[PDB]
Amino acid sequence: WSWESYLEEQKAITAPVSLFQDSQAVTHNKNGFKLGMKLEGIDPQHPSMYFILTVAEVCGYRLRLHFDGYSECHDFWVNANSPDIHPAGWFEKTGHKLQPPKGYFSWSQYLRSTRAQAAPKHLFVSQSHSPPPLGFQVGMKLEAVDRMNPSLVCVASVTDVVDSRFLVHFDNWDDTYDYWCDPSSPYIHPVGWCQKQGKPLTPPQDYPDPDNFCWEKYLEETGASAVPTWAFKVRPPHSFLVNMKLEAVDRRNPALIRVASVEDVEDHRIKIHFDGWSHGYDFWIDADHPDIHPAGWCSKTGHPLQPPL
Repeated sequence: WSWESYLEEQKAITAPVSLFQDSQAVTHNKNGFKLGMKLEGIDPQHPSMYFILTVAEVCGYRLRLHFDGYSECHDFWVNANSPDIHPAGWFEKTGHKLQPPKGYFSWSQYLRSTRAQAAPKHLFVSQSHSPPPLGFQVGMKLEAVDRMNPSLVCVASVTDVVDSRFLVHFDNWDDTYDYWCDPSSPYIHPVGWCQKQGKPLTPPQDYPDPDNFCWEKYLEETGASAVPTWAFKVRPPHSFLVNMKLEAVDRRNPALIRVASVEDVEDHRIKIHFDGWSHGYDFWIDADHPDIHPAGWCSKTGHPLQPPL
């Protein structure tokens, strides 16, 4: 099987590499991560939590990470150029909390009990050594769209700042709805944007008297400031067109990567259809999501590609 034969027998074309983010299109970097190496990283199920993780499998420009002390079912795949992992000893130099390995923390003491080797700092694109997001200070409040319930634009707080990205938290909720983004993010808005727009604003979960919610009183009673309206930047809609073909990680199994087509489009989203497969599997994904790549990515990085059904 080949792209050239398949694009030839199907009369289609691939999304131009220029439609992609550099992080998604980059194929010439070596995955320097080795088996058994220990790093720190965010639980994807809770983007505000930091765990001790161990490389359990490498495949091309991707690695499978294990949750030290917990089950192997919680394992997940990231790219080598992932910004959601950090070098051992990072959580402490930067003021983040680590969740110890089940049953437990000191790294030097851990790397001696485990006889492991920590992944060399130089592998990591993110060590909070870079310029922060402008206008987004921790504790500042904003209005954010719940990506899990898009119609819900809720009262949110900036809870984390790593390098170029901040973490949007939904007040009074846990962090399952929390998400990492940058100023340009299409899903974030400045205080008073909902009222300015006519849309309702979802008060914090169980905010006493959801009927008298007041950004002025709330900001004042929480001791918080609002991210300045000048901080929010515009993200140009992608140039992805329908029928274009790419490679996209399979959701029902993160380990695989498939031949896929742009089913439908928005300004900032993309419908991925897996070729030869049913359409009931099609999914909306963010055009900037790290799990979509140009045709030739899998081949150029040494990751197996799933041909159409």
